[PDB]
Amino acid sequence: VDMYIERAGDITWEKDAEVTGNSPRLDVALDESGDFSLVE
Amino acid sequence: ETTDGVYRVMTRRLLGSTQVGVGVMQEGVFHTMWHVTKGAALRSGEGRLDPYWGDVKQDLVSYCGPWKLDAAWDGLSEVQLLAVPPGERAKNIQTLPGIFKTKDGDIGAVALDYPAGTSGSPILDKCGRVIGLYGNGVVIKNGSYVSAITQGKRE
Amino acid sequence: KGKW
Repeated sequence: VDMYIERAGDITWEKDAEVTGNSPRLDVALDESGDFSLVE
Repeated sequence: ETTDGVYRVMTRRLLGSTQVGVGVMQEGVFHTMWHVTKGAALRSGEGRLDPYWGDVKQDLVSYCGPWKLDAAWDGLSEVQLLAVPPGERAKNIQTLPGIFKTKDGDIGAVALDYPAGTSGSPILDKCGRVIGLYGNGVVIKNGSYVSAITQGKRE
Repeated sequence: KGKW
């Protein structure tokens, strides 16, 4: 499989940006494989 | 071939290409999430980028050298996801992170939902420094997504 | 390697 990269732009903060999304407070666990799962 | 910036990570076989992720070139090192590349080598033009550092538990991998991204979320301020979705130009989305509370401490987390191939897009502080990569997280009850702000250690 |  050919896995390759291609440039997609500069890394810059945008002034006066659209603000969205909430700020959830979640209890999670992280396993040794890197999986995050909600603690039920 | 290693000019600073954000990059798409693509795969191609015999037919068209698929965007599997995104990453950051900084200081000659390419930074992405492990699940994007599974830790395999990358092509950049006519060059080959070899895996150097990585950690499946952090879901991170660097190419050509050790992890270079050292900036940390300040635990207070709004951040921007520089989302690079498949088939769309980079766009900045500002948000106030929430928190993944774990037994080992808190991790900032962003409630922003993008296609799987947006994995590895950088999350920025107001100085434009990369404070982590987007795309390892959880799906909450209503089906929406929350990503950790995943950052590595600069040794 | 989970190179080291």
